[PDB]
Amino acid sequence: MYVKLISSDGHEFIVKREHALTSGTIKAMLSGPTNEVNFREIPSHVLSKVCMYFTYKVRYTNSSTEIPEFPIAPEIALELLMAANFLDC
Amino acid sequence: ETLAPYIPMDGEDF
Amino acid sequence: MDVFLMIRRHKTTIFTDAKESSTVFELKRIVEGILKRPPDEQRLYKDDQLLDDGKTLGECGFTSQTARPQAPATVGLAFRADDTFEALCIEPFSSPPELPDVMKPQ
Amino acid sequence: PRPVLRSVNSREPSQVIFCNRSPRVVLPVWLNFDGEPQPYPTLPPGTGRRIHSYRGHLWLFRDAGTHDGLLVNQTELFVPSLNVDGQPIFANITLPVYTLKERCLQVVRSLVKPENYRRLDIVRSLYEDLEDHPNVQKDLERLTQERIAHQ
Repeated sequence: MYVKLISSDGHEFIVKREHALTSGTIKAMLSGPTNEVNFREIPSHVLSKVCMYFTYKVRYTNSSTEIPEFPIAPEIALELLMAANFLDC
Repeated sequence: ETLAPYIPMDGEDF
Repeated sequence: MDVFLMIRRHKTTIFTDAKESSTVFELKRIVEGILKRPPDEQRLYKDDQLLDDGKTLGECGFTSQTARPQAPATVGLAFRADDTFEALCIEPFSSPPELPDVMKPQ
Repeated sequence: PRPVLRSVNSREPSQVIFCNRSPRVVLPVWLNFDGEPQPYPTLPPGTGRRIHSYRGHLWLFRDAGTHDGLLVNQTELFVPSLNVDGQPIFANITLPVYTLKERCLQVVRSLVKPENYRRLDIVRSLYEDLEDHPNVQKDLERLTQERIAHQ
């Protein structure tokens, strides 16, 4: 039902499992026949935003609402881009 | 003859 | 609507949603399923304001307009001790590096 | 040899209201009778505007400054139909849910001039991603391909 994602600085992020599967990388890891995943290269200021993206994606995919912009501050954009590329979402 | 779309000038874009 | 939250204690952050009409106590039940501490062993906070069990989240100041999926609202969490007091303590996230020159107005 | 994606010259007027429900400046793009995209006056965020279009004309919508893809009534293309009992037809223009990667590319593109993309310390593959800017022409080719597969 939930998975725990660990950032490089030791912050723990608990998200719903379905949300975590937004990451193609996490989905491939957990796709086989409480779960913990360690990202020692992704800092907490990036990994928190990635989790917000999981929420945003699940909420607004297949929605008729007006969709708000996903905000990315300039100073995190490059690292978030690396993370998104690594995580495939 | 062809008829393309247009915006009426008096249309108060709300 | 739904409010989207981050429940944070120390270096732990829980991402979840709940209805504006659901109560603080119902939110402690959600935490209970994840962190195994029962609601009479949790305190939840909005900033430094302790939230009462009987209040709805909307009544505590959380609104769907501000607690959004892409910018969730923070709920502070503290835990039990049968003879001492655990202060609310949320460890900040890391700080990003300097913007690269090529990314600054030129 | 007329493109699959093109307006038909119906000459049958259709009153439409473009409603920008996005945070972007919207560029409406009309596909003319040869399938060639034509720009029309842009819409600031949160504004709407009355348009005299025609039955079976085709429209798509982009961020005016970047050409990032936008959706209209939740899809790629908008086709006016005949107005029923005077009521105009609404084109509700929204953001799609971009992937996190594409959204990061938008932000990096807005901050960095193309001559400097390759002066960023990121994996080599991301340079070509950054350079692969959104493009109406490539979108039409992809949509045509997709449509033919439905047949």
